[PDB]
Amino acid sequence: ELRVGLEESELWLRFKELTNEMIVTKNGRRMFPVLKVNVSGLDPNAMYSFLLDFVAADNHRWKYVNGEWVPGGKPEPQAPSCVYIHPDSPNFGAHWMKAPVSFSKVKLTNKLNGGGQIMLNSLHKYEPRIHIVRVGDPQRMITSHCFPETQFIAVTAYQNEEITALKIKYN
Ligand SMILES: C[C@@H](CO)Nc1ncc(Cl)cc1F
Repeated sequence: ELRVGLEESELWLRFKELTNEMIVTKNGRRMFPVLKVNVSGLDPNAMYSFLLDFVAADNHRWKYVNGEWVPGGKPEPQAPSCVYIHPDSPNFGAHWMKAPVSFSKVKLTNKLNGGGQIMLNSLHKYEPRIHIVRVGDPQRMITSHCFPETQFIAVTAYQNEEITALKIKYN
């Protein structure tokens, strides 16, 4: 059976407890924690690409008021569909399964200024999603996994001082 497991799930849960925030900038900002997954049940002999995108969680935006995240108004129109290709792509099943797959280099941005960055709307909540794409497949088989522990609100600046502190503590 294909199994894609979240690495460092208890680290993600420490952030999710506070409501996780990721900074978006013009030139793009790397995530902490980094999304890392373990993989079993691929064909070790087959070739696959790993893709990452971010799914909008809500039909509204958020705002931080009196130390609480609350519904913050109607959403901005959906960010353009940005997909990040894991740089090891394409590679053998054996490659993806021998050690956790790390998306350490993906950058989150609030400006369409290229560089393979992911555009997100500030004060909107997103859920990372990984796609495994089989190479040379006439059926173009794709598998998609979502990671609920990794949900975060995109921000231009940290709202929760506990997130500011946690980001310093664990990074
Ligand atoms: C939070 C802590 C709980 O034992 N777990 C982790 N902490 C930090 C790193 Cl670098 C990775 C982890 F997996």
